[PDB]
Amino acid sequence: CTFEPAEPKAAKNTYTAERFIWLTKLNNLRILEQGSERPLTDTERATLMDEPYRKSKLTYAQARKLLGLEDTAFFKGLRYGKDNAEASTLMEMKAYHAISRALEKEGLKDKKSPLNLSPELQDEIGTAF
Amino acid sequence: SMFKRAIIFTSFNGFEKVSRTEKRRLAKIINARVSIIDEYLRAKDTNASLDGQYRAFLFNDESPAMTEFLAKLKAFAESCTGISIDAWEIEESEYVRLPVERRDFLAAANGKEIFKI
Repeated sequence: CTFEPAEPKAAKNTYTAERFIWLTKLNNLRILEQGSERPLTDTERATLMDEPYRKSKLTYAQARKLLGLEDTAFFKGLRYGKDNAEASTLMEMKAYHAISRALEKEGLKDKKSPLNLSPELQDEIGTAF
Repeated sequence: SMFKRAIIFTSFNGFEKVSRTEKRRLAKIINARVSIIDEYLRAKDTNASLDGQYRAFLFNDESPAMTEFLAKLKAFAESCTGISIDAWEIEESEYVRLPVERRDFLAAANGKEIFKI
């Protein structure tokens, strides 16, 4: 692991790993409004935190809707010259939704009902598969 | 005589395509409450008006209309598997004091959560 030599490095498709990716993006995501830069307030982060699980993908424009961001407020780390750039993904929990779609498609999960499996169990499924 | 405002934000969650019929249903639900007083937040059936929109309805506490409306909303949300409704609640005392700039968002953060579905 280079952090815990006894333990191995593992499992991108993992609640813990996907959540690491998500939190790294969210914590590093800053919005530039015409003028200067600023990072998301704690209420904004709290608002966005659970949306990658609730929706299929948290689109950048979709994030603008959630925050009532109001054009003249643009995302940094986003090529805004390209047209309809805000259809970019910004985050997709591939593993969580892969497990959820598998269960949904076979009759064990009520679609759009949160996956009740534990983070431990999700990590285990990711590592095993 | 205390005015609670129910802030409801409607999002399109992707899991399924959204039947034109469901858009008409939700538009009927939302537009039942609207009057010339709040001709803003009139609900169309197009995605642009139903997807990713905050609407703050004014209700009067000690009146059973707020609860019935929110129950109808919750029932539709439970039914529609592909539309997600978020409800909050704020007293108008605090609501009016916010800066108009993005009031509904702020009211959502500063307000009592009701149901997320």
